[PDB]
Amino acid sequence: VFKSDGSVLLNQLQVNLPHVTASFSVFRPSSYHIMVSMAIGVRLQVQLAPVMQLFVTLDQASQGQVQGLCGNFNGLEGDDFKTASGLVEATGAGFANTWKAQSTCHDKLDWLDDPCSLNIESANYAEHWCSLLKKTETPFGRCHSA
Amino acid sequence: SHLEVSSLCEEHRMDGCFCPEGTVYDDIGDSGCVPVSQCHCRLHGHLYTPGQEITNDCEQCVCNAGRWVCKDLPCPGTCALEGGSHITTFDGKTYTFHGDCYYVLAKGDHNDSYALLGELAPCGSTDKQTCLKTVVLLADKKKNAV
Ligand SMILES: [Ca+2]
Repeated sequence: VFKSDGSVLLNQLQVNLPHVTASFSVFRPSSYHIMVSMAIGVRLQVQLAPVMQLFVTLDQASQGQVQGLCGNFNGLEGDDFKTASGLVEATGAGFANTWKAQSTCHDKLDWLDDPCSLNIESANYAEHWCSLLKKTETPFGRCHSA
Repeated sequence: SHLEVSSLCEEHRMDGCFCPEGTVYDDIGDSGCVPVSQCHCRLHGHLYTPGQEITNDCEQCVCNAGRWVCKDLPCPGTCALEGGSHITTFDGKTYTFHGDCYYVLAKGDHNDSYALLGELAPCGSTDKQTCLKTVVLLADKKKNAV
């Protein structure tokens, strides 16, 4: 279990990092980053600051052999919204209600709004600072070729 | 209790008070020449009736006609390494060793299962003053060392 304050715990018990075993190992190089490697071919990177994020890496031997909210990894992206009972769904919130891990969760629905129209005070702050990804005087124009 | 005495009888015959043709004499209780299938057993005291079971150390027994009929029950075994150097094996057999090395205390024979090591090194001044210092467990197909 990877809580959002550090606090890695194995079987409801705190562990000390690093923790290297025979089948997997969990590291912590930079106190806001956790790196988990598995012998099967699965690698995890858990980000903790500013907000919690997750990055998962599989080998290409596991191609067409996974299911979840990450798709099936077969080369086509038209069938990633294919549920575990047949047919491809249309929207992301209709596909993803089939992968609830708890039966007592409510069903969620899409949202055809943009947040920068509902908030006028946040939409000038968003325009001024996210525009740095597009202008070339900054150290982000070096990546515009790739 | 002492049946079949007359097969080793180095005496001639005289007069006195005796038993009938069958009907061996009651030794364990106090009665007379009772039949053979009424012999009460005994076990450190108590006068067990012929049919009363009992739960002993690793076996259960029933009082038959004078003798016990015992049947095995599953019970574990314990190897101990006490003092610096006093090994007691799983089958009794206590002995003194006084080593200086890592030694194989128990290991599974198949190819893998486990292996339990233990350091018996000198802790005092001479070589005859030894101590246990480190217990090493090689478990889970010998890929995890504890
Ligand atoms: Ca796909």
